[PDB]
Formats: sequence, C-alpha cells, structure tokens
Amino acid sequence: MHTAEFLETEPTEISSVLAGGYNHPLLRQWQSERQLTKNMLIFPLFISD
Amino acid sequence: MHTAEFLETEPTEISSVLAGGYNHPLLRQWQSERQLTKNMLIFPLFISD
Repeated sequence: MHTAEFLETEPTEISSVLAGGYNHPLLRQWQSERQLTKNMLIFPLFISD
Repeated sequence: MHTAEFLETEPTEISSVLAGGYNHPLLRQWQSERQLTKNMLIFPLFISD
C-alpha cells in the first residue's frame, strides 16, 4: 500500500529561516522599502479648449 | 570709495543647477528617500511589578 514517505532531515540551518521576518501583518509594512502615501500621487488632467 | 565689485562670469553650467529640485514645499517630500508614517513608531513601555 502506498504510504507517505518522510526523508531523514538534518538540523535546520539558521540561514534557511526567513519566516521570522514576515509572519505578522505589521511586518508586511516593515518589510517595505517604501510606503504608499497621498503626496506621492499625481493625477492627470485633460483640459479642453 | 570702496564699491561693490562683480567678477566676469561664464555661462551657467547645467551640472551646477540643482535648485530646480527643491524650490517647492511638495518637493521637500519628493526629495525624501523615505517618509515618516505612524506604523514606523515603536513606543517603549516600562512595566512594574
């Protein structure tokens, strides 16, 4: 009978662990190199004669 | 009589002109690599027993 196979793993390498930096909603913001603000927007205007 | 002296100047070099990038209040913001937001603040708390 086909059964789930689990390979022999080695101890986790710290260099592999990145999850600690984006496990929370706030972290999603901290992880952004730049946050979206109102004064960053430029609305186009088509003026007619 | 001591009078104001003005030296002979050469035509302005474009590479000298940087003023066009921060002459307006909004430009002061555009010139910032990162803007200050509320979710960037971390308030310290001293809990007593």
